[PDB]
Amino acid sequence: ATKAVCVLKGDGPVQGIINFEQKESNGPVKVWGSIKGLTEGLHGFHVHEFGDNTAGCTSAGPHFNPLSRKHGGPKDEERHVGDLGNVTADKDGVADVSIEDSVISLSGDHCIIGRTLVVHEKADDLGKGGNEESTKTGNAGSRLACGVIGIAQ
Amino acid sequence: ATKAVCVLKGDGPVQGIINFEQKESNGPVKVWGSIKGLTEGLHGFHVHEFGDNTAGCTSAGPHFNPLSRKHGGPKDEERHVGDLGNVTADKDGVADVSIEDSVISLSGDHCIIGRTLVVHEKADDLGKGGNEESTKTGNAGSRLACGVIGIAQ
Repeated sequence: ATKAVCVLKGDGPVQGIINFEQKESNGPVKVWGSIKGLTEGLHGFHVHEFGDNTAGCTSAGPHFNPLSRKHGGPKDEERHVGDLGNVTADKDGVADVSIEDSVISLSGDHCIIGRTLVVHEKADDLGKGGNEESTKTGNAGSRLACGVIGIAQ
Repeated sequence: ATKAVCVLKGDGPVQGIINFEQKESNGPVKVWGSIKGLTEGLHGFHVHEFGDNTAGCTSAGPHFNPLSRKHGGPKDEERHVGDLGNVTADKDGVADVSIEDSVISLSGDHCIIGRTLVVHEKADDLGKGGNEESTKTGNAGSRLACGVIGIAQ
């Protein structure tokens, strides 16, 4: 109900721990932790629809988008619920993740508990990449690491 | 007809996939799948409280026991919510799993979405093992594999 955690793993060296915390049922979720094993630069950071890892990260399915809008960035009006933008890996990289968000929730309808958090191959282009798949997914590439979002102590 | 799914993994060689389905919001949860990597015979099979995999299966914490009951078998009135009994490995180390259960839920106070399913080292003795531990954990021993229970297609 108020604190959640995701452990990120996949086929290569990308791994990390992401914590979620919601002080109040209608306020923002704080999101923090870190990821290592990343190429330097920007990586897409999304909640996808299914907490399903039967066949790797791909079974998590598409972006979590229960309001059925177009893909944008976290500060856009038009975005998926799961559009948490990009995280920035440093040169050792290492992304230190520190985010607040008012669309995702740990309770109710937009609830992300039991869904999959994914860190992608390249930058999320945020709807502004000028082709079809940019408006659907932001061309962030392949799924380097994922993890089902679970109830934390 | 809301569905969930769990992929089990641990430090050893046990692996499998478990599905849950609760076709109507009040009544039973079907649970089926398969698990390999086991020793012949009986293994404790439980829902633990936290969907927290940050230190492996240890971080899932204790049995999910929102009503503070004593450990028992899935057929008892006196049982943890998480008490699903034992699954059974044949001689090749394979468990076919076809429980149906009416204490766990995919909604409400007994919701197990985003918590952790664990398969144990030893048989669960169902609280009839005659020591203090039989009645806290069933003496099922080590956590061989676990995963977070997530939302499925």
